[PDB]
Amino acid sequence: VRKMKAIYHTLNLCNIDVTQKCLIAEVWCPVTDLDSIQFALRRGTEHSGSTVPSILNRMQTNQTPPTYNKTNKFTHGFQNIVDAYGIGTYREINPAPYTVITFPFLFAVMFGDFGHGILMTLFAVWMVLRESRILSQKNENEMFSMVFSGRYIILLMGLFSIYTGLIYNDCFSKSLNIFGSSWSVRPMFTIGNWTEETLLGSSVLQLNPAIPGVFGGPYPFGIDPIWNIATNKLTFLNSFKMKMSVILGIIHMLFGVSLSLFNHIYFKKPLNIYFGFIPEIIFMSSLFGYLVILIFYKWTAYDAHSSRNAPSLLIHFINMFLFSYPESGNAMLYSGQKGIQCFLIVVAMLCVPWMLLFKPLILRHQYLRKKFDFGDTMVHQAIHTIEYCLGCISNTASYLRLWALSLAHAQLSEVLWTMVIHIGLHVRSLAGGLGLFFIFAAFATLTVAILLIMEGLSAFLHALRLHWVEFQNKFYTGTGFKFLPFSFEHI
Amino acid sequence: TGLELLYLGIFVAFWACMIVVGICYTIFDLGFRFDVAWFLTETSPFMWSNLGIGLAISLSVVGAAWGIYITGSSIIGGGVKAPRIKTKNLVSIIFCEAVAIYGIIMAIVISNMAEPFSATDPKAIGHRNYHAGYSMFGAGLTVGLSNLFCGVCVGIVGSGAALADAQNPSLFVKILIVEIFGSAIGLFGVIVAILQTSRVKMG
Amino acid sequence: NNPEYSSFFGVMGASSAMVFSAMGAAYGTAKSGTGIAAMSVMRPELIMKSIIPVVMAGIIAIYGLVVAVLIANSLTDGITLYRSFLQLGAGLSVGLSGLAAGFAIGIVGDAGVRGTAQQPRLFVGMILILIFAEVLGLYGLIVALILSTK
Amino acid sequence: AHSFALPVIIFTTFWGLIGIAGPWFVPKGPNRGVIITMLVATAVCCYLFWLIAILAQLNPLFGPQLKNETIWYVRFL
Amino acid sequence: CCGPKLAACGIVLSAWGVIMLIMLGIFFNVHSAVLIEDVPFTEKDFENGPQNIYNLYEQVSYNCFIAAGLYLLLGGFSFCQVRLNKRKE
Amino acid sequence: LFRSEEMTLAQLFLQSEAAYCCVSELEELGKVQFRDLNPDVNVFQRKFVNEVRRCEEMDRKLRFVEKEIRKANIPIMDTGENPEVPFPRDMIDLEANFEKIENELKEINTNQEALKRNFLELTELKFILRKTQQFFDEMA
Repeated sequence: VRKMKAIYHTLNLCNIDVTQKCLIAEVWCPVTDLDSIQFALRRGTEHSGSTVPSILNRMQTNQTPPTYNKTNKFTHGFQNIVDAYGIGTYREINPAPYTVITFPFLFAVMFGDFGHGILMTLFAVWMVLRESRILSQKNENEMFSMVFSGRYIILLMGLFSIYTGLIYNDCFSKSLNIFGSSWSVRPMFTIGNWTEETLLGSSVLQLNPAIPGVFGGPYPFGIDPIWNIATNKLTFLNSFKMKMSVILGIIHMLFGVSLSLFNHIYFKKPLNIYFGFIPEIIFMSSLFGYLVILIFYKWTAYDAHSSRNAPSLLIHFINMFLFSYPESGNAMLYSGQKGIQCFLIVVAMLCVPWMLLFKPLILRHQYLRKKFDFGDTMVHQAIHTIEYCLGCISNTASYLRLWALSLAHAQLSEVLWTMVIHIGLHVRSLAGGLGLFFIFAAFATLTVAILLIMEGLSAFLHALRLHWVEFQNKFYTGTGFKFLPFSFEHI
Repeated sequence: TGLELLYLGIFVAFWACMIVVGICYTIFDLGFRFDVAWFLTETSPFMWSNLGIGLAISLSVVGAAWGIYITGSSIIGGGVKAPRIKTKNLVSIIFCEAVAIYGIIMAIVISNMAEPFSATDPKAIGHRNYHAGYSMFGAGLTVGLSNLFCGVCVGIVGSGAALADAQNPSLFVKILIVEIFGSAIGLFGVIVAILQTSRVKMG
Repeated sequence: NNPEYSSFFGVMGASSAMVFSAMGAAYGTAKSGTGIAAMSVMRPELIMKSIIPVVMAGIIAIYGLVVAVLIANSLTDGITLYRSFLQLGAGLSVGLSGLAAGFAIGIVGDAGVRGTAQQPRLFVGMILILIFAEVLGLYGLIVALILSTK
Repeated sequence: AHSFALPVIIFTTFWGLIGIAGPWFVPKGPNRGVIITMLVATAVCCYLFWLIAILAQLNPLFGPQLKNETIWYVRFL
Repeated sequence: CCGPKLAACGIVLSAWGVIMLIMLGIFFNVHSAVLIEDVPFTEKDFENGPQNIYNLYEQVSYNCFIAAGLYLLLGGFSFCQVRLNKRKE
Repeated sequence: LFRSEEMTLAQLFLQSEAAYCCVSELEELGKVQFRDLNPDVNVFQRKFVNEVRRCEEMDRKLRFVEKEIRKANIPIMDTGENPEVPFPRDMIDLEANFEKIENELKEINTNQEALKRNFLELTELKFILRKTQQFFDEMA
């Protein structure tokens, strides 16, 4: 009855001619399947009649095609997360397949704790190994259905969380010492005259000694475990994570905007390419690539014994070079920086918004010399330009979000450890381990609940928001009708 | 309304006590005792600085919370009949959340100019320190209040636009300008917060 | 030179950091429990489906607890009155951030619980809005942590 | 005290191989576009993250506070 | 009742426990300088020398191995229960 | 692989009786959207309105039968050869006759339910009588 109802609905949508008993129906079919469509006519010409052909109707009026591009295997799960917006707009679509990994859904961890990544991978791998019986058996709950749809992304995000935990060198908030650790204490104290602090350091200089003497040299892979067991961990990790934030966000948004150039050159339109997106890239670069280059220059052009007069000063140049820097400044004024700054401001703030204006009126003049609603065009262009110019800064600030989750997850893991495990491991081995089973089970439950799922879900959706507000809202815009074949969805 | 009555009573009683103590002080030729200078001097500038930082981030975050809930309730109410608005309208929500971000980075910058003192007396030790502490407290209060108020405005406007979208989905683009105006007003607040603490030395 | 009554500010910073977050979590739990009770009268199968606002309030309370524990463990007898005001500011900030986050969590969780009782397809979208609430409280935590050193 | 030239060279070489190794097509069968984009993105992103971390660790302006009160304990290490 | 969910949770928790406490025991046997804060300390051992530190390191390590031992025990018990439940049908 | 997959549109010529078979075959294939061509229909110009009404009646009958079965707690296990064949016009009458026999059985069940309601009223009377047996003590 459902098949009959669909058939009669289509016939109602179809048209009936008066010249013959034939019917003409408008059909949206893929180019690849056209032959199969003809095969249907081959069934028609065999048993019921012989005069039922199909002809490609190649006109341009309306005929807004459906998307139908969502044809893929298990990776289709990725598309579903992108499918929250309904891309449409024909072949302009450039969504998941370009991103997949570099998408804000595989750097959707920023919480890799080695062990947390291995737990996620183990869960997803066990679930993928059991997917046969899982789909064969009845579903448990809608949340389980979502997890089943996402299993592939869950597993690959687990792999990336493992890698991020390795580079962060924070396994359950406890670092890992592999192939050396750099730093030392005896060279710092004997040469540095900070010796004879065996018990005096435990009586006079509590938590005092932090000085680099003859030291240096980074971890070949990640972050030294000494930074983890220290107490200035918060400041160094904060600066490092914020700078990593800036560089990652700037390169990501640059790639997102750059994809739009290809997106538009595919759809001809040379006026927009040479007048609308070149200003966007120019402004974005002149305002943010300068900050990235400054960050790298500060990282590379100094050393431990090079802080200006004061002992450390941490960074002291990251923030005082604001987005306007009117005058004065002092501090770091390396030759040419003032001129470069002024040139970037004039080319970006003063020129880019001005040339982003006009657009179709330029053609209209020629049109007016040949023999469009100016108002709506220019007002929409103006609102889009102000939206983009403010949104560059807004999304640069909003890219800072996942790093707060990173810091919070690190602190949560560290405090959970120091509050449960540190209590559970002590002296009087018999009493210290008879109840270790219960305390460690509590640790497992807490790590599963607040860290694996809760914070995991928080990061899961944070990165999707970063996708859908700034990452993918740069190259693709608009909506379109999705696919709709006769799949007999009713079983 | 009992809570409102209690708050009004406390307000009026405290203000009556203040005006009566002021008139008593000025009548009894006891003006020197009512020393505002001693209060602003012997008070530690560290309290002013830290209270400014805390308010700068806290007012921002609570204004953002006001906006996000006042718009989320509207979205969920108006999204029952049209599920498509459950995500498309989200472009007007992140504003509020991004508004809260305009606090934390700000809360960093002011906190970037905090140093210890190792001094107790107020005579010629702390003049520039006094100015720095008061200026950064003022900047923190400015950013916190402006950010909270712009967040509540943006949330209100976003709820209105979201309910507008429930009938004709083609007016969202035409109506997007009001909330970005509100966000720009918050940007003005953050800009003056930057400028206020731009040139201040602490130490 | 250690001034007296120095630990007072840090003590009430820790107390506020704990208490305000606790109150926000309690309000969120109460509002979402009322919403769940209202919704469960017609869709019994959807009870554990949307119990998550309660765990969100628990997460906010966890943020309050961790900030309070850190501040208390940083407390010493001889506070130089520069650290104590830092602790108090961080505590007040995170406490009011948790209060606001719990407020939004409770209100939006009740609304979304009613909606998902009525319209089953609305849950996931609600998720996004709800998750943003936690972020706000989260900000308090991070702005406390940087305030724990500088 | 760790040498930096050798680790950066070896990791740059390895990530460059896995990045520009797609022209060496293993399947040449199914879609083949998702896999090349995946490999290139993974290599570039992982290399960028590792380089950012190691460059941040380079030139330690301020030393960590080994406040464990066990400096005498780590002196052996 | 020995439900399948309970047995599965017990088995996975037991495996989690055995692997983690074995790696704790190994890391204590090498005496890595990361878990030093976790390791109990008494002020009278500061001047004694590293020998006492290594002795208490060995003691807490042995504690960890016996903990993993009863973890293996209850994991085996859960495995026996779930296998009996499966073979009953 | 590439995210273009050009769609393009086409016209589908048909016949009088061949249209049903061809459309059923295409629905089995299922690769076409069939954008509407006549907007001014509003069901009143649906041509096959009577067929749609028959389908609606069959759907209502099926829904009532399924609700009764679920009240009876009977499984709907129907695995195997689920897409047998699109329904021909002639066999629709026989299927409707079988459904009408099922509906007659359901009507007999409803009459039984009414008799059960009468019996439940009798049972309530019996319970009130059970109370009257003890009320003799209250009479004293």
